[PDB]
Amino acid sequence: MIDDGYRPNVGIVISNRQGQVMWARRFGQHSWQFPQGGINPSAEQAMYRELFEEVGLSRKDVRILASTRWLRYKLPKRLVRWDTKPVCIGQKQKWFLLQLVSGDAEINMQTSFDGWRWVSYWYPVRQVVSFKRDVYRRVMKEFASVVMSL
Amino acid sequence: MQFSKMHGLGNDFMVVDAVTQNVFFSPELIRRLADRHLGVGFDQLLVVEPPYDPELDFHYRIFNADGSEVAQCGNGARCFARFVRLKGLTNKRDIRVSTANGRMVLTVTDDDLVRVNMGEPNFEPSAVPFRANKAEKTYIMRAAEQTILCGVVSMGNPHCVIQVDDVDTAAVETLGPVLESHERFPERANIGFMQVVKREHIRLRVYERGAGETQACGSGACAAVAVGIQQGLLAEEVRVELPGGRLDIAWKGPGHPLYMTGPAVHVYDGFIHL
Repeated sequence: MIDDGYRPNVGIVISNRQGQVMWARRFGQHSWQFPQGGINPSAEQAMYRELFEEVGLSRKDVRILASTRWLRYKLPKRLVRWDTKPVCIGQKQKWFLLQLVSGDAEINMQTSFDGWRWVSYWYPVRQVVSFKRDVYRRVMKEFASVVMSL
Repeated sequence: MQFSKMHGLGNDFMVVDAVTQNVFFSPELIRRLADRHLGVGFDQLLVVEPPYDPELDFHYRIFNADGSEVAQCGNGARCFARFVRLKGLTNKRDIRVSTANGRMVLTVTDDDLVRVNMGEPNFEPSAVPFRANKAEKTYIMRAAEQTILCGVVSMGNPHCVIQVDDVDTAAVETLGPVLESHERFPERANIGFMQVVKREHIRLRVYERGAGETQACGSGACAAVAVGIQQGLLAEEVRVELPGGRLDIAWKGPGHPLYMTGPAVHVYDGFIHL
């Protein structure tokens, strides 16, 4: 942190009453992803920070069901900015499984994503940008048992 | 790579979780895995995948022992549905899935049987395809000196169904090849030998297109009930006893889809280091 060239990051999978997950669009684009923000100089800390700041939700309205014990992805060759030092080549990530506790009319897209939507559980594994695909596989795999319990 | 060996009434599959695993195939690799002495051994490979529609639960894809994709309604659907439950990919008993050419809801019943929507039986000869003057409940086919009475229907593949006195004595091995490649079937036909026991129960044997007789042909069971029904022989819920076991068919006649409920068995789990 910030390393090896990796940058610490948190990711949020926000589960549902029915086992769905929140799929969000990225501002001014047609790409979709889970919320993910930086880790300032704790894991839980930045998640609630990126949670309230980008989604409009507080400790009130959610509850954390599980977390991962550092998942990396490298960026594609061409997207690495070697002229910015230190050189960042990818991300290290801790993921949190959340449960929306209050209601959809409380998801406030701003503040500072854009559009968001409920989506079946495994949909995001094949839908996110290529180079994040393998990280998405492992996080969704790990959380699968926890979510079904509902 | 983890996989499971499964079968529905003897129709056997290598089943791969491509949801939680990164898995790659080529036609040649599939031919090498299907080989029963040199590989895993299976008739078809079923690849289970994340959905590509936010409202479905999975997608799945099937390849045959030659390494080419198969696009046949309900093919592998009962093994797919028990697999996703057995391996913890889902909890649902109503599972929504897309396939090569469609979209369907699978119901896994409390006794571990799977109910499949097979679509609507299509009796028009041009859709089978079947060379004929027009649609008829019964057809006369000339097979050398033998005269054959049959019904013909499409389940998305072609079926010729022949009512017999006893499946055990039916000439499956001699008349099947004759009819299977008859001139009036330009794309060949699955040849069913249906013995009616009661309006609710038939015994069946099928000489399948290209492959001859096996322990169980799911679409032929559907075609037999569909034909038996529209010839007034069968009730709208029929029990079908095949060499390899039992299916149950439910159809309410034209305007309604036909349903097939049957079993699926998990045999073993495998690991192979491609």
